[PDB]
Amino acid sequence: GTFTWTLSDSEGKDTPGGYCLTRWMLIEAELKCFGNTAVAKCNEKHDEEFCDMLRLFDFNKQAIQRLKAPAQMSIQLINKAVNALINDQLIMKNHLRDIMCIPYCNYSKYWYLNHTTTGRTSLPKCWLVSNGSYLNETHFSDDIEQQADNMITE
Amino acid sequence: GTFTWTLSDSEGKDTPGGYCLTRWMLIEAELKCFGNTAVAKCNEKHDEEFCDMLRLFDFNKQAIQRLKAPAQMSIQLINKAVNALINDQLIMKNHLRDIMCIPYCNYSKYWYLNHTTTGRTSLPKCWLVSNGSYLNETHFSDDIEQQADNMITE
Amino acid sequence: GTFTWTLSDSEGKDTPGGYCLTRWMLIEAELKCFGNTAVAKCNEKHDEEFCDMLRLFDFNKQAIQRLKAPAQMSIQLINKAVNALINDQLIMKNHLRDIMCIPYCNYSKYWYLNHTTTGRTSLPKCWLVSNGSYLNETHFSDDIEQQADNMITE
Amino acid sequence: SLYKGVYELQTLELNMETLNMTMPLSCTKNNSHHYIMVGNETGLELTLTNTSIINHKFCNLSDAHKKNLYDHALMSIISTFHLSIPNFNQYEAMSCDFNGGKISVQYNLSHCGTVANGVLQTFMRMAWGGSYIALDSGCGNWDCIMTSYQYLIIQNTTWEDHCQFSRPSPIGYLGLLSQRTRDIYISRRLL
Amino acid sequence: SLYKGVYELQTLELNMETLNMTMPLSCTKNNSHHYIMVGNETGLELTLTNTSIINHKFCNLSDAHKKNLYDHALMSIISTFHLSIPNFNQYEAMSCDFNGGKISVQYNLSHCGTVANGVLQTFMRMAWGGSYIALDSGCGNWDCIMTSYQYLIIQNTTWEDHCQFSRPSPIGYLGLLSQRTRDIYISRRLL
Amino acid sequence: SLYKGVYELQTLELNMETLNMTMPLSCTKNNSHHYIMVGNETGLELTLTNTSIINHKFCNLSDAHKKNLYDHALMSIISTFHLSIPNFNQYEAMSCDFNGGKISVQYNLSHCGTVANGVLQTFMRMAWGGSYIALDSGCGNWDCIMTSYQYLIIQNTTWEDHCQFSRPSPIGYLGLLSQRTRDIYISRRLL
Ligand SMILES: *[C@@H]1O[C@H](CO)[C@@H](O[C@@H]2O[C@H](CO)[C@@H](O[C@@H]3O[C@H](CO[C@H]4O[C@H](CO)[C@@H](O)[C@H](O)[C@@H]4O)[C@@H](O)[C@H](O[C@H]4O[C@H](CO)[C@@H](O)[C@H](O)[C@@H]4O[C@H]4O[C@H](CO)[C@@H](O)[C@H](O)[C@@H]4O)[C@@H]3O)[C@H](O)[C@H]2NC(C)=O)[C@H](O)[C@H]1NC(C)=O
Ligand SMILES: *[C@@H]1O[C@H](CO)[C@@H](O[C@@H]2O[C@H](CO)[C@@H](O[C@@H]3O[C@H](CO)[C@@H](O)[C@H](O[C@H]4O[C@H](CO)[C@@H](O)[C@H](O)[C@@H]4O)[C@@H]3O)[C@H](O)[C@H]2NC(C)=O)[C@H](O)[C@H]1NC(C)=O
Ligand SMILES: *[C@@H]1O[C@H](CO)[C@@H](O[C@@H]2O[C@H](CO)[C@@H](O[C@@H]3O[C@H](CO)[C@@H](O)[C@H](O[C@H]4O[C@H](CO)[C@@H](O)[C@H](O)[C@@H]4O)[C@@H]3O)[C@H](O)[C@H]2NC(C)=O)[C@H](O)[C@H]1NC(C)=O
Ligand SMILES: *[C@@H]1O[C@H](CO)[C@@H](O[C@@H]2O[C@H](CO)[C@@H](O[C@@H]3O[C@H](CO)[C@@H](O)[C@H](O[C@H]4O[C@H](CO)[C@@H](O)[C@H](O)[C@@H]4O)[C@@H]3O)[C@H](O)[C@H]2NC(C)=O)[C@H](O)[C@H]1NC(C)=O
Ligand SMILES: *[C@@H]1O[C@H](CO)[C@@H](O[C@@H]2O[C@H](CO)[C@@H](O[C@@H]3O[C@H](CO)[C@@H](O)[C@H](O)[C@@H]3O)[C@H](O)[C@H]2NC(C)=O)[C@H](O)[C@H]1NC(C)=O
Ligand SMILES: *[C@@H]1O[C@H](CO)[C@@H](O[C@@H]2O[C@H](CO)[C@@H](O)[C@H](O)[C@H]2NC(C)=O)[C@H](O)[C@H]1NC(C)=O
Ligand SMILES: *[C@@H]1O[C@H](CO)[C@@H](O[C@@H]2O[C@H](CO)[C@@H](O)[C@H](O)[C@H]2NC(C)=O)[C@H](O)[C@H]1NC(C)=O
Ligand SMILES: *[C@@H]1O[C@H](CO)[C@@H](O[C@@H]2O[C@H](CO)[C@@H](O)[C@H](O)[C@H]2NC(C)=O)[C@H](O)[C@H]1NC(C)=O
Ligand SMILES: *[C@@H]1O[C@H](CO)[C@@H](O[C@@H]2O[C@H](CO)[C@@H](O)[C@H](O)[C@H]2NC(C)=O)[C@H](O)[C@H]1NC(C)=O
Ligand SMILES: *[C@@H]1O[C@H](CO)[C@@H](O[C@@H]2O[C@H](CO)[C@@H](O)[C@H](O)[C@H]2NC(C)=O)[C@H](O)[C@H]1NC(C)=O
Ligand SMILES: *[C@@H]1O[C@H](CO)[C@@H](O[C@@H]2O[C@H](CO)[C@@H](O)[C@H](O)[C@H]2NC(C)=O)[C@H](O)[C@H]1NC(C)=O
Ligand SMILES: *[C@@H]1O[C@H](CO)[C@@H](O[C@@H]2O[C@H](CO)[C@@H](O)[C@H](O)[C@H]2NC(C)=O)[C@H](O)[C@H]1NC(C)=O
Ligand SMILES: *[C@@H]1O[C@H](CO)[C@@H](O[C@@H]2O[C@H](CO)[C@@H](O)[C@H](O)[C@H]2NC(C)=O)[C@H](O)[C@H]1NC(C)=O
Ligand SMILES: *[C@@H]1O[C@H](CO)[C@@H](O[C@@H]2O[C@H](CO)[C@@H](O)[C@H](O)[C@H]2NC(C)=O)[C@H](O)[C@H]1NC(C)=O
Ligand SMILES: *[C@@H]1O[C@H](CO)[C@@H](O[C@@H]2O[C@H](CO)[C@@H](O)[C@H](O)[C@H]2NC(C)=O)[C@H](O)[C@H]1NC(C)=O
Ligand SMILES: *[C@@H]1O[C@H](CO)[C@@H](O)[C@H](O)[C@H]1NC(C)=O
Ligand SMILES: *[C@@H]1O[C@H](CO)[C@@H](O)[C@H](O)[C@H]1NC(C)=O
Ligand SMILES: *[C@@H]1O[C@H](CO)[C@@H](O)[C@H](O)[C@H]1NC(C)=O
Ligand SMILES: *[C@@H]1O[C@H](CO)[C@@H](O)[C@H](O)[C@H]1NC(C)=O
Ligand SMILES: *[C@@H]1O[C@H](CO)[C@@H](O)[C@H](O)[C@H]1NC(C)=O
Ligand SMILES: *[C@@H]1O[C@H](CO)[C@@H](O)[C@H](O)[C@H]1NC(C)=O
Ligand SMILES: *[C@@H]1O[C@H](CO)[C@@H](O)[C@H](O)[C@H]1NC(C)=O
Repeated sequence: GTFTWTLSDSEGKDTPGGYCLTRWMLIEAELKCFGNTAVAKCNEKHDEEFCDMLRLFDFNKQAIQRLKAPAQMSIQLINKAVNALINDQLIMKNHLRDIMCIPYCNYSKYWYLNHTTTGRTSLPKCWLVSNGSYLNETHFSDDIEQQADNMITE
Repeated sequence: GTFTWTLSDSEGKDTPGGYCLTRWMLIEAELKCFGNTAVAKCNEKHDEEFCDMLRLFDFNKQAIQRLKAPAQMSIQLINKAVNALINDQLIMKNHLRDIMCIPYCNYSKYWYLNHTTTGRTSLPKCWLVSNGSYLNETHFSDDIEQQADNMITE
Repeated sequence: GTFTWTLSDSEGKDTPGGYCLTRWMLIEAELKCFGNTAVAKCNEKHDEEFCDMLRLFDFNKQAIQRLKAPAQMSIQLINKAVNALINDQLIMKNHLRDIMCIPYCNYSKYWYLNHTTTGRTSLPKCWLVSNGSYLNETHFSDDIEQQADNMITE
Repeated sequence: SLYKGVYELQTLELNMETLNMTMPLSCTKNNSHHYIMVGNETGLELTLTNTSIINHKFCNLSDAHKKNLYDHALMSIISTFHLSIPNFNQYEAMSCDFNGGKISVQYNLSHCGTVANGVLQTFMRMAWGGSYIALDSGCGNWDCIMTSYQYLIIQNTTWEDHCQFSRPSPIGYLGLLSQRTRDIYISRRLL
Repeated sequence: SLYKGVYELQTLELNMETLNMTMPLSCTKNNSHHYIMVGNETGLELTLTNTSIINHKFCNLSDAHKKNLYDHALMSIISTFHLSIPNFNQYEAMSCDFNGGKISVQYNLSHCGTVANGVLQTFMRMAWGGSYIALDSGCGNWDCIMTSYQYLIIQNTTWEDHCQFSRPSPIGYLGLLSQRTRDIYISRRLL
Repeated sequence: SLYKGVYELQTLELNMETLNMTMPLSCTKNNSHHYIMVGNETGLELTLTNTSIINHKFCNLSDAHKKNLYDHALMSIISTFHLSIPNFNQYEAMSCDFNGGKISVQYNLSHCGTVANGVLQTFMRMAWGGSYIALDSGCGNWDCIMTSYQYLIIQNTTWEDHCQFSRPSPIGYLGLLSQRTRDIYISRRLL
């Protein structure tokens, strides 16, 4: 009924929490680490695409490591375990926004605010698409303002 | 998984994030608007029938507005989109309460508090029934008192 | 959807809330009452096995009390009602942690802190198992310390 | 009614007729007749009755599917209803007639742990608004649910102001959408 | 065992025996025998064994449904078990005998990516607590788990104190309810 | 771009091709050819075309299951696709051929209530990354979705760098897993 998979990237960090996307998990980018204050929101938020993608990447990493691979690959594991990693109704929302000509998240690009001197970051939010065109950073500038206010509150 | 559909009603309002039920969505009543503080609770809580109904009405409005109508009506859209709008296990709880002779919500009638001078309101809670009879406003007067005690702290 | 079943063990108590595991719901035949503060977290959190078990035990009590037993047993009521009582994807998480040689909850044993003088207790958390042996308390002592910090905070 | 001196209690009643275009809405007229309107101009009528309309034991769904001729929404509702029946194992209990594209299903409800019990259980969830007056007890009984009526007849019909006893609601159908294929028995090694 | 001076660590263990009146309870006696108790009366015995009992390739589910001599809860458990098998495509692997209302199902397990792996895959989840000893490895191997036994036999049985290795728990059964029909192959163009 | 004087807007793009060892990934080359990749070395090519490769109306799923010469992940994807079609009732519309273990399915798409709409709805969700260019209208039509192409042909293929128009993504397939058997019609009284 609800995702339950927990992220674990505590080794070698200054805080037990947080999660890091390596250069293999990212397109034309280096290592990117997000702290506990942002990643901890994924435990509760039910409408964040980035959190679902983090659970997918973490599950993939632990699955290729801790389970013996068969000779020819099977998709049984994800077929059972998808509902513990992601909210499929979030994908349904993005599909509904797509067919109704509303901007929607295709699960590729995300944006976040990074503090200049501290390095603290927000939980990334998805960059929306309409007919193959990304939004132009002015279509949701007030959301960016609200996110900056949220981090200033913290 | 979990509901994700978001309500969109901000034009002409003193603040964004509220939602307004028009005269057509109500039995023998006029337009009624609920502020951002009450409607925003629908994004988190999982046991409010009124929030499910708001998402249903909003989805109906958007579907009639934005999607081309077929020649003959088809229910494929709701059959695909229902789990993103409502908690079907809330319906299951209400039906379980019905068969167990416990008061249950039939999703028809709701009650809210309304401050006389400021006009601020709580999120409407469902008025329960049992064998066709509504509760008589004394069966849950302590719930109303607790709800009133919750708004004074805000 | 997500779980919605509400616990009701308020009569005769000091405060309107909490839940009591009676002598028959526990090994070693003891009565264990948990206050409103601990049990109230079951309404929100989606990753607590103990809360799912509380909903199962309460549903068993209510179903035995309020529904006429058939002459031959039927498992028809639990089949429909399971998704309103438990998060099946929490069971999926524990199965996934089982098959990857990670410690997992089998839903049998739980641990909680208990204040010496006030009698206040936390929400019980599951005692994990790996292979055929329970974990020592030293394997998760930092979690116990964090729970003690959380109780001191409130 | 004022609480804390400043908070007045006020009430709502939602008009779910406006949801007719996007979702099926179910309601009750009286004890025997119940309805599921699919928008306007079409719907299903569920009657608990002692008068049978089908005297044979055929349900030629394959021929109906080949010919089409039926409203796809109504057949979807029938499929949801049938797949929501738990532990259905008597094929002669259900007979059908889809000649000319119509829909006409008949469940023979002729005490505990029977096909009539499961059919009545799905019936009262498909029409959850006002079905409780139709059943013998209406409460405290799930597994041994029963009705004096011998047949449940589901027929396609036209839109009229049927909702006399209970208001229209999509809640029953939307609830039953998750119950599909959850309690169906296996009839083959390969489904 | 005190933490922060005043907080004492304490533990509880749930007695899930009391859930027998509402739901199945699955648990393990030894590596070769597992059980799914329904009520204080009935249930299923699941044995991994090298000894056949059916010795033919028939599974007459339709005739059993016609006669209706079986326990509906046990057949529901059997249907959930079969529909939870991922990628089942060899009907000959499953044999059945429902003569007189009994239940006697047999899966032929006679390395990676075939029907025996799927049968064991559903078996170790249907009795989650304590089925790990029955397999070659408790963990590390998932996509092809194996056991030396050649047959899995599911038979209706009466109630007895069977769990000597693991406590009764509904979690194994309740987990598989959502797994039904998620990995079944299509056998017909109209299902 | 600085907000509030000190907060710099920054972006990241996820490389979901690294998810290939655990789940399928869907992408689009051009408006007609779309791909599903199950790891490396295998996958399905979904092609909208006016050229049919199957002239018969057989599909013979049971024989393919009995011989068991096919890739199980690809057949699982085909089963998910077919069971995700809403209101499929024309069995002659879908032909297929699994001789020798290959996979080759052909949906006959030859404007609101036909099987072509349901097939296209499932198609544009299985390949959600770039299927909008494959349709007559990018958005605003769901019940009356159409394409000028007359056939949708799904054939097993090898891995190459096809993902030209849209990036690889598992989102479509993972979304359609909950859609299996949700909008199917009943063909037999006992499923
Ligand atoms: C959307 O994206 C798809 C996928 O990329 C794309 O499909 C491809 O289209 C191209 C162009 O139509 C196809 O290219 C032709 O394919 C044939 C078939 O051979 C292929 O397959 C065999 C195995 O079955 C392979 O062994 C072989 O190497 C090819 O991969 C080829 O025969 C064609 O080559 C000949 O014609 C070319 C001109 O098109 C010549 O340049 C080439 O030298 C070859 O000459 C031959 O043909 C001459 C007559 O034309 C003849 O006189 C010569 O004697 C000689 O026989 C060519 O490669 C390709 O197969 C398609 N691939 C797939 C996966 O479908 C769509 O076209 C694209 N659509 C859009 C909107 O752009
Ligand atoms: C939830 O529970 C409540 C309380 O049990 C329930 O309220 C009842 O609903 C019915 C149906 O609307 C009401 O019956 C109506 O009563 C008026 C009295 O003036 C009649 O005029 C109505 O009949 C006319 O209108 C109908 C609808 O258009 C026509 O079909 C009919 O031919 C007439 O023109 C109708 O009989 C009943 O009064 C209320 N009772 C209470 C206490 O409010 C509600 O329906 C339930 N809702 C759901 C979603 O199930
Ligand atoms: C969760 O994991 C734990 C740890 O692995 C696991 O605990 C084990 O449970 C089994 C089953 O109860 C215990 O085995 C018991 O051990 C005592 C030893 O004195 C025996 O007396 C018990 O046998 C008697 O009772 C049985 C049940 O009525 C009878 O069938 C039998 O004939 C005897 O009368 C029984 O063998 C085992 O001791 C614990 N081990 C630990 C480490 O605690 C627990 O079962 C798992 N739970 C679930 C839900 O899977
Ligand atoms: C989500 O929406 C965005 C925006 O619509 C969308 O971004 C587009 O993705 C495609 C696919 O990656 C990009 O196409 C690439 O463009 C570059 C331009 O230089 C080409 O070089 C690429 O082709 C090379 O690599 C391919 C394999 O990746 C090879 O097959 C090919 O032969 C070449 O070697 C490729 O065409 C496109 O540029 C972006 N556009 C934008 C605006 O960023 C994204 O794909 C969508 N994601 C999902 C999951 O749907
Ligand atoms: C619905 O189901 C009931 C049974 O549950 C059907 O009634 C049964 O009908 C058969 C005939 O088809 C009856 O058998 C007959 O019994 C009489 C008297 O013994 C005998 O003279 C006849 O030769 C024949 O054997 C059976 O008794 C009767 N049972 C009941 C409970 O009435 C009913 O026909 C079904 N209705 C439909 C429309 O399918
Ligand atoms: C079905 O719902 C529609 C939409 O809510 C109703 O149509 C509305 O009817 C009112 C009253 O006549 C009009 O003022 C609105 O403009 C209509 N809206 C639209 C979008 O058409 C319709 O009345 C309902 N049908 C039935 C039979 O109850
Ligand atoms: C419930 O309402 C229906 C519909 O009005 C009643 O059936 C009608 O009964 C009258 C009187 O016999 C007939 O003239 C009509 O043709 C019937 N209509 C239909 C659609 O069948 C039915 O009798 C009512 N039930 C009860 C128990 O009062
Ligand atoms: C049930 O559906 C059938 C088939 O659509 C209806 O019969 C059709 O009625 C229309 C007019 O509404 C005629 O033009 C068609 O020729 C009829 N078809 C056949 C095959 O006779 C029937 O009226 C519906 N039933 C009810 C009670 O409304
Ligand atoms: C099945 O569970 C029921 C309770 O749901 C158990 O019955 C209880 O047994 C204890 C011990 O004898 C009694 O004190 C209780 O009063 C009984 N409760 C009820 C409601 O009858 C029963 O023992 C369990 N069965 C098995 C085989 O363990
Ligand atoms: C697991 O336990 C069962 C019974 O508890 C054992 O099977 C029994 O074997 C004895 C000795 O041959 C027979 O008399 C009984 O009839 C058998 N019982 C049943 C139910 O089959 C079985 O051998 C045990 N397995 C192991 C490995 O110890
Ligand atoms: C279970 O399956 C095995 C493997 O197919 C069957 O054993 C085969 O039986 C045939 C027919 O007698 C022999 O020709 C093969 O040599 C056997 N193969 C092996 C590997 O032993 C076995 O008969 C099946 N069991 C049942 C009860 O049907
Ligand atoms: C499995 O079920 C069958 C059928 O119910 C049981 O056999 C029946 O047992 C009852 C008494 O419990 C007798 O009255 C019936 O006559 C028996 N039927 C037949 C066809 O023989 C059987 O005992 C059960 N198996 C076990 C191991 O308990
Ligand atoms: C499929 O995913 C795997 C796993 O992420 C990718 O393999 C990685 O490839 C990179 C670049 O060669 C290596 O640095 C990693 O060490 C590899 N990891 C593993 C576990 O093999 C693989 O590249 C992906 N497939 C494709 C076609 O890109
Ligand atoms: C689709 O699958 C078939 C069957 O696996 C592939 O054909 C096989 O190819 C292998 C080598 O890769 C040969 O050893 C087999 O003999 C072939 N079988 C048959 C029946 O021809 C086929 O190559 C795949 N299609 C594509 C386009 O790659
Ligand atoms: C796909 O379906 C079309 C019809 O929708 C078939 O074309 C028809 O073929 C018949 C003879 O079989 C002709 O009488 C019709 O005139 C054709 N109709 C059209 C519109 O062309 C076509 O054969 C089917 N294709 C396959 C491969 O089965
Ligand atoms: C944020 O900015 C700092 C600037 O030094 C950089 O080091 C860090 O990697 C950035 N973090 C993220 C998540 O982009
Ligand atoms: C906590 O401690 C008190 C006193 O030791 C005891 O009465 C109570 O039962 C304990 N808590 C629980 C929930 O068992
Ligand atoms: C589990 O414990 C047993 C001893 O009881 C041991 O033989 C076995 O190797 C263990 N399995 C694993 C996976 O460690
Ligand atoms: C737990 O600690 C005890 C000593 O207190 C030790 O004997 C035992 O082996 C430990 N268990 C595990 C599973 O490490
Ligand atoms: C179903 O088909 C059979 C074929 O023999 C036919 O006799 C019967 O009349 C058909 N039933 C209906 C209701 O049309
Ligand atoms: C596919 O990937 C595997 C590792 O997962 C590698 O051994 C194999 O060579 C690859 N095959 C191709 C054709 O790239
Ligand atoms: C999408 O963009 C293309 C141009 O790239 C345009 O031709 C098409 O009309 C657009 N579609 C929609 C739905 O706006």
